Amino acid sequence: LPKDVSVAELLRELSLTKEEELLFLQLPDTLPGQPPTQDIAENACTLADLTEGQVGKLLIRKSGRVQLLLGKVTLDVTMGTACSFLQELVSVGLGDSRTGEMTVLGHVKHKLVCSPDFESLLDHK
Amino acid sequence: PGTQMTLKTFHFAGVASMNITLGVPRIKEIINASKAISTPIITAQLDKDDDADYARLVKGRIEKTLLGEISEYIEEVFLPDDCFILVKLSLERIRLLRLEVNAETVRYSICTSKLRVKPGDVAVHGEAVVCVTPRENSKSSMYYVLQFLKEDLPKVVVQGIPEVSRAVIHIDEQSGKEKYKLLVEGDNLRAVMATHGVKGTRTTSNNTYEVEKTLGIEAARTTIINEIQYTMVNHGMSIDRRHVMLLSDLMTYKGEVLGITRFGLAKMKESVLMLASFEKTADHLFDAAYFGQKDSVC
Amino acid sequence: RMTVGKLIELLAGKAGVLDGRFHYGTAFGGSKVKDVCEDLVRHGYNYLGKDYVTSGITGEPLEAYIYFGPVYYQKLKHMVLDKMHARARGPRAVLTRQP
Amino acid sequence: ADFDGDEMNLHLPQTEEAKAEALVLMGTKANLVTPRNGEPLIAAIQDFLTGAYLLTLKDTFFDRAKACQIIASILVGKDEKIKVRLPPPTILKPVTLWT
Amino acid sequence: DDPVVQEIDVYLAKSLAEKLYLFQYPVRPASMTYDDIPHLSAKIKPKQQKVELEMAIDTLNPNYCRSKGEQIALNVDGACADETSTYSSKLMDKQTFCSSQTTSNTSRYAAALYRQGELHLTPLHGILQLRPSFSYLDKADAKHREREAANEAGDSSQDEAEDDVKQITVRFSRPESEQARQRRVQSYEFLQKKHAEEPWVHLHYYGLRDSRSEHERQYLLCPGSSGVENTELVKSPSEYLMMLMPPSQPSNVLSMAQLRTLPLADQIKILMKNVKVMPFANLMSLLGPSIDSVAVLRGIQKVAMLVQGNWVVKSDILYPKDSSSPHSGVPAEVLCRGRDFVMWKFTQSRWVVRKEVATVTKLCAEDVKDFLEHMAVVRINKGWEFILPYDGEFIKKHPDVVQRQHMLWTGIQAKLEKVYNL
Amino acid sequence: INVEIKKIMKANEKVTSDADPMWYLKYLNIYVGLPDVEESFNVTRPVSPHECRLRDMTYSAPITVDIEYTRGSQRIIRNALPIGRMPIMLRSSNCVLTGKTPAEFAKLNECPLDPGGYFIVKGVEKVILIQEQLSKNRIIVEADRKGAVGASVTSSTHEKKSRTNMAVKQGRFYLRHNTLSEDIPIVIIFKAMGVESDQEIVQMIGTEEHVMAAFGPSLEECQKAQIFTQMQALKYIGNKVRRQRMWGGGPKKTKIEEARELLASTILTHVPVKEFNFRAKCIYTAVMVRRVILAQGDNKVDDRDYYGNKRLELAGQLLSLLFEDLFKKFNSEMKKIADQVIPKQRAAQFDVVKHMRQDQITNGMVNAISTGNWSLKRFKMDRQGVTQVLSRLSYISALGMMTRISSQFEKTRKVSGPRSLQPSQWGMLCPSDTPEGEACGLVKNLALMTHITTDMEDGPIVKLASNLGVEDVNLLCGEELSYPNVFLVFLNGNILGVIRDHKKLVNTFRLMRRAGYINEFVSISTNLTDRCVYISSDGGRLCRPYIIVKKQKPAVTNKHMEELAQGYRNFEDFLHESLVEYLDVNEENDCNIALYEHTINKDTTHLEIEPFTLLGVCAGLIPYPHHNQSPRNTYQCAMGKQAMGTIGYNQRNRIDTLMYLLAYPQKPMVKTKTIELIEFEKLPAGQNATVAVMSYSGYDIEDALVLNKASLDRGFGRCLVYKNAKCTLKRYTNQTFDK
Amino acid sequence: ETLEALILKELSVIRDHAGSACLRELDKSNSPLTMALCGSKGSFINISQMIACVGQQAISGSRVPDGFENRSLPHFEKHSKLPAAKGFVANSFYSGLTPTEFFFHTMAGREGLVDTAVKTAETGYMQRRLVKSLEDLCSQYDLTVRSST
Amino acid sequence: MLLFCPGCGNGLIVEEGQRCHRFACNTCPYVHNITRKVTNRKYPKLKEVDDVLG
RNA sequence: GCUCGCUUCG
Ligand SMILES: Nc1ncnc2c1ncn2[C@@H]1O[C@H](COP(=O)(O)OP(=O)(O)OP(=O)(O)O)C[C@H]1O
Ligand SMILES: [Mg+2]
Ligand SMILES: [Zn+2]
Repeated sequence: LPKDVSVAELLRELSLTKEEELLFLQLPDTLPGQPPTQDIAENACTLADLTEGQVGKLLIRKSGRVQLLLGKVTLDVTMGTACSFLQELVSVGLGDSRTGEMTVLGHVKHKLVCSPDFESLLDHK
Repeated sequence: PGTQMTLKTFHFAGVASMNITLGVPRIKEIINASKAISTPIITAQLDKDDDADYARLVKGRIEKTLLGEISEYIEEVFLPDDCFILVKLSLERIRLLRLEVNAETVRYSICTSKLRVKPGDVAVHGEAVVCVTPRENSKSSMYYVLQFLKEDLPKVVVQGIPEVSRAVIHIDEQSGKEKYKLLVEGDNLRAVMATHGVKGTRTTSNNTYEVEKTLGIEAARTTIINEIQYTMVNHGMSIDRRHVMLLSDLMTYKGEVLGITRFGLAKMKESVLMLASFEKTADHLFDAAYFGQKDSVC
Repeated sequence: RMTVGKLIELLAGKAGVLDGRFHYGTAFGGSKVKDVCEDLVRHGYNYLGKDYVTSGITGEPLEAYIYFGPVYYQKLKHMVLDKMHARARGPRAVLTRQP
Repeated sequence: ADFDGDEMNLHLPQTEEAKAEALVLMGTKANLVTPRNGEPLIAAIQDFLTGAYLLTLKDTFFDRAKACQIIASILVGKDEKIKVRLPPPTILKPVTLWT
Repeated sequence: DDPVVQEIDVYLAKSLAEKLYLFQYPVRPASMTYDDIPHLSAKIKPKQQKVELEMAIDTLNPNYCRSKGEQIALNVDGACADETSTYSSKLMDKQTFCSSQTTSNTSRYAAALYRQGELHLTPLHGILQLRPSFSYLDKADAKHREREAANEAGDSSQDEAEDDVKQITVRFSRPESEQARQRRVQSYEFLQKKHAEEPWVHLHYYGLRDSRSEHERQYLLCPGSSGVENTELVKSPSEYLMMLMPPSQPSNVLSMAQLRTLPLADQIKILMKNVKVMPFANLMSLLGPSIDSVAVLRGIQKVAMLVQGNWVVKSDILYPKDSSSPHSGVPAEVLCRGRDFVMWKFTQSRWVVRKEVATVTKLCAEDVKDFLEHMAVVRINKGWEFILPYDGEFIKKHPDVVQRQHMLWTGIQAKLEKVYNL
Repeated sequence: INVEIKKIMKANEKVTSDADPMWYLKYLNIYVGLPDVEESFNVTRPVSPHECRLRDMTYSAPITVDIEYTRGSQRIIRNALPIGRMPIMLRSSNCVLTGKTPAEFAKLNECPLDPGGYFIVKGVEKVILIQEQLSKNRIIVEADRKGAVGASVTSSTHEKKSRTNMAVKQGRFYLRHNTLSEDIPIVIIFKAMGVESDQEIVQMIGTEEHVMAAFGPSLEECQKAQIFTQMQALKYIGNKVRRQRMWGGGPKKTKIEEARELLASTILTHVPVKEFNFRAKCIYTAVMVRRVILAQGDNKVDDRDYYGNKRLELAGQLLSLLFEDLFKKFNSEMKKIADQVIPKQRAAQFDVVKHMRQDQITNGMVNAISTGNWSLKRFKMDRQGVTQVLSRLSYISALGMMTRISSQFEKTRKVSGPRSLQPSQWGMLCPSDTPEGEACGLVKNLALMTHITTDMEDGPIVKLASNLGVEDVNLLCGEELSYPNVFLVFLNGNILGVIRDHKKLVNTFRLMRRAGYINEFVSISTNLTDRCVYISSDGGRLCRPYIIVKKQKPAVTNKHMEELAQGYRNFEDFLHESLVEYLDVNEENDCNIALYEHTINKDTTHLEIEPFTLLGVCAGLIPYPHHNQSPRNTYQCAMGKQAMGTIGYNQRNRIDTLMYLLAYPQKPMVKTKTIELIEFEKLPAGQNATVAVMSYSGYDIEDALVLNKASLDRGFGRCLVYKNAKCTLKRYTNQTFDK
Repeated sequence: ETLEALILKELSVIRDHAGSACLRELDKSNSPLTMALCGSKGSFINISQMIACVGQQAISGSRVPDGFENRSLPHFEKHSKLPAAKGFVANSFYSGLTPTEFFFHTMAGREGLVDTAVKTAETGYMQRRLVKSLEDLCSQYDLTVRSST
Repeated sequence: MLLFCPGCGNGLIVEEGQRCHRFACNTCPYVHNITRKVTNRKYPKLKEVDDVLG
């Protein structure tokens, strides 16, 4: 199996087929934002502090560039380690303090890695 | 000359391979009279020194060849009725190397120091097919000892001397005629001389212990003299033959090649004071006090 | 020993003491031989250091030219006066009665 | 030895028998050859091979004065009680030259 | 390389932020799944997450050895005890999968559900690796030990009533040394007991084929408009770089950046101390175009003097009152007087003779040489020439500064004529 | 003396005894102060190093500390209480010689050109040579005596150093450690460390067919035994554990516990376990097994002489270890005195001030510096020849001896394996400068332009690595370790994680280091054969400055050099502006360096500053050394270390046991730039003579030379020899004195 | 190994041809040539090295091994088996040696030094053993060599 | 070759049952009967025909 | 004066 690329991956996921797919992307430790009214400090800003709605755009440039515009800065998305073992994304919802529900949402096949474009951040200032 | 010797390299003696210890380490190995030496060399002469086919034939006869070196594939097939190991001999490579090895010779090679494999276990189906069906020995061994065979079945000797590790065809390009000889990097002179097609009357060796054990003490003395003289000439420095003759005679005057080490010196000399002064002072002195050996001043 | 560096140093030092300069013997560089040769030929000396020399003993000129030049010689601490030794009967050791 | 700081030892025997044995067995004239292969070790060395080579070259031609000087350069010690025996010159008609 | 196509939007959902777990089987390939395997139960703990799945495996399949199943069932449990049995029947029917915690914090990990033109991200509350646990063998070994104890007790057919009354072996609750107490706390048994102190929670299993799976799968999405400007995530690249890389906390010691971090007066002073000869345009270029020229001029007028249109650092700046000559040890006042005399000679004439200065100032050769090397170069047959050429542009641009420096040099010349008796 | 000593004091700030609780001795802050002499009665006095040389005393400063303790449960504080004497290195921060002018040096009778950096003890000058050793926490694949290609790892933490090995003696891998009676199969250790499935073990080892074929025998041997769970493997390991000769305390069935503790703490100390989680240790041993399997084929055996795996310990680390050991011994002695005095003496409350002996640390430091033998029982280090007498034969002698480096081999035998000149010594160590004799090749000299790195905080390195996409090793199985495009990233021997497309990672890390957000001494290298990205941040590594080359043009231009000459910028400005950067041996292994501008090609990353910097200090005196033979250069360095000449400007007031001076020394006419750099022309050690190369009178046959009588009569070669005769008139115990 | 042998052969061809050219172009009365002809000191090889071209630097009878990864020095490309990148010295002692050539020459010199250092002790021990073993024999008057006993 | 049980992941050995040879694990009742031929070749390196030197 | 270590020397 040849090593695929994220641009062709998304292209075949949307153009070649229309079936939905579950992905597992690794975001950096700190996102380029501030915790909104979270009682602070320049601390880590993760997805647990952000609200719902559109938070960023995914751009696919020429020559295979795959970027993620999360505001003023732009990260880059690359393919992670090609896992071949079974990865099941499930939802374990403890609705009651005594009985909970485990909901198998789907299967995880591909892994993405999002990284800060440090070169652009350096040449900017 | 030991100080004069430079301990050079690249002196492959015309074969551009077969790194041999020459110089002060070689002189040390010679004078120590060790039973096992580093890189032993055996020169064998051929009855038909002009034919290369005969040279390669006797080379295959003397050189140890493993089963995996000639078999093209060995596969452990687990049929629904029984499981066994099938070895396919490459007859093309066999006739290329001119080895006198068939399916029957391979079968006879098996059942020799291999967990006591019974003759009924090994069988022949085709012209170059060997089928091995092992059985549980009940000594902490089950059928899943097949893997053990997979570890050592290709490492069995089918033809050649087990002590012989590598033999090469050296050629002399004399203007009168180009003759063929065998250079064997093994430690078994008797087997090389006993092989068919090898002129054993003109076979020498570097290991003095093997020469002593095989052809007598005088042959060992002659081998010591020739080897020391050759090692000395390799460095461009010359020594009168009388010195090396006296050394060989001193090493071979009690009927056994005794080295210059403390053991050989103790076996040759008798004076307690010299044995104590050279090495193992306290041990020799206490042993002499125990034996009450009177030491002269000769 | 193939110490051509000594000859180059001698030539550079001769050129320097002729023109009142300090030539450099920097590794993988320094003053080239052509420059010191031009400095020698400019001052009226030979471009190779070899000069016509008359023997002091016989008073006759030598058949071959002599390579003259200033060389930086350094004296070492190893002296014959400190290394010269002579031993009479002298004292002996208490344990073993030897010098 | 190479005369670059070698320290050598010098022993004095205290017995007539030892002195005689040293002079006879270990005499310099009696040990001109090594016992290893009989090759002579005490022989000419640098500045003696080159000097004799340049001397015995075919280009050398000495007049009477220079030849007499070179011959007399050795007439010291036990050679003070022998005749010089100046050899006849090779070339004599144009110029009297000793090779 | 412009973004020609695939301008996918990214949405965020917080519905399953605390209920989303990632289960990965390191020993099970992705080809074979547990969709057809009927699960029985799942033990879990809210804190210190470690889930144990208990599933059921078939027996009538040809891939199961009923004899070995009976053997292992008789080994793990008793004959017909069945009070606490790892298997309900006499065959190995239940399988246990134990989870290991990969990392403590999983905030940087997120699950991405991709739909046509959108990608929804959901944070992960925890990630665990599920592996087949071997726990029935431990109970089998414990049962074998108790059976060995029973066999030891059964050496005789009838065992007399043993007078093995438990003598009161109440041990001293010794005050444990702090080192030994730390060793006990860091012991594996203490950690395992602390983990076991938390009660277990039982959960049922709902497979992917269940309708509840597709029902709750929609919770990974979020209701929102296609185009919405996020209030947060608006920091500049410099602010982001400062966030993801927080800080830890001769006379030319200070670097250029450390210089620029200092006030303008200190910058001018250090530059004049280092170079000691530089034009005004070079100083403006080094300090930066964002600094006004009047401020730089006022700063340099306090630490430098005008010589032939160039600026030379003052003598007292190079030689403080407590310093001395490194070559002769004379006080710094004499060095300042000599340097002022040299600068005055340079203002009067471009060529300065070293011997004349040495004679007038009565100083040694090395001090005069150091004074000249700071502002002059050796020109053969001409003496010492000022290193920089006559800069008439700065003189034409600022005549008032020229007049101020001229009257200052007049005062300095008066002082020098009073001192050295010129 | 400014940072490390405070950390050592903080590590042992509180000391208390078990008996009579609520009693403690708390250290607050420690100071070393300025050097002083205890000659005056209970009064200190500033003393110059030359005075210490003359009076045959030590040049040290009083180590004091402020403390708080409890005498009778009442807190008593001391603000200035001396506890020892630290010998002060010359020209250091606290040394009186620093920040002084040559006139002030003359006032103190000290040469301004003196290199310094040496200790003065009892009147003698001792220099601590730079120690060279193998890097710690690194896997070494090497062949054994029988030819078996095994592995070894010397995991060294701040407390314990343990060398664990792995062998293939019988086609299967056995793990050998000093705490185990017999080497046990690696699969049993795998099962004991949490991972019990054999499939996971095989995936961690590798997915290559030859890897499985090689690892098959180990799995078969493991399946021969009944070891299948973690408990069984731990019991088997504990059976192979021997008690440390009846360790005090009731065991109470510690067998499995001892096995687990040895697996967690003793085995692979450098690999840390968070809470008894051997996942990282499992991955580490799996990578080690994979390396052994790969090395069992093609003979890619790592070499010990590669200086990229070498570390240099200066006097700082040695003095830190010695001070830590001495302070621990002092604290133990104080605790023993407390335990012996407090519970039985009297109602007169015991205080440590009456028992704080101040001679302990002082005598320890003095003896360790003077005798040169260091015996650290806390670290079990028994070293000798650490300090050597500074040679005052000449200025060049001392200047070259100050930059010496000794080998760990500690020559006693003919190794002839480190004595070779490895290509890794380029730019770091002088190739020609070596003592001719038995110490040939094991005593070396640093190059003219070199630097030794210190330790870093290692925090921002981990942060940048985690932010750069390095996946956590605990998140994925070992199968990803067998992929051809997955590269392992390490950190000082610890597995930092995995990565894909390591080129981007390396480029970003180098650019961030050039920007200044990462320390310039942090090195990053890539090994494509093993597919491992090494990130080194420990101290002792050798680094060399190189000009950065981007697109066939160096970053340094003529304008930058003009600004440097005029004084606009310094070397730190070149470092900050991404113009010149430090390269390590491991890092320069992957970089392309050009000797000159004309040699720069398309694939060039750095440019050599100056080639003549390859030679050392002693080799710098050689005029035109590239025109001579290497043994000639070595002999010249050896003789220049013994060259006679002036020592310094204070050579007249200096009184040594043996001094050689030249009557009329002259600076050489052909001087190297190194001579101008080291200011040798101010202190020459020879004379220029009109030499004529010819044969004369046959008195110059072999290496001899003929001298002129008139030349020697006019002062040529005239020398002076100064010897010292010292006598002592000491007062004995009885009230009688030598007169 | 075939490529290594061929490259060594070509470098030796260059060396010997340059030496022959230098010996042919040299005029008589040349002091190095004169001392080489009479054999007092030096030889034609030293003259060729110091005048025409230095030979291939050989370590243990082979080219310079790769100290770094797949290359001897970082100044050359990876997997580069060029002569100048493996020990060859194109320039002579008169013209001056490049830093890489000087480093290789120093490597060879240090190899020779350590070889002699080991040889000294090894032959000392061998000589001690041989003399201690052979010191008893003596030539008698009956032309028969007999031991002490 | 090396085969592992899908149940627990331990190595599978080859034994003989009551009907046919089968792969089996030593820690679980999982078995797998052999239906068709199974082979695992290795292709050992052939002893290269050495040539005469000189 | 004994011992050991370093250092040089050929
Ligand atoms: N360890 C030693 N054992 C015996 N003799 C030695 C030792 N060290 C030096 N020597 C004496 O010094 C001499 C060694 O000189 P040698 O090696 O032939 O020249 P060299 O030192 O290589 O000089 P070049 O470098 O060739 O100029 C021979 C020997 O008598
Ligand atoms: Mg000598
Ligand atoms: Zn199984």
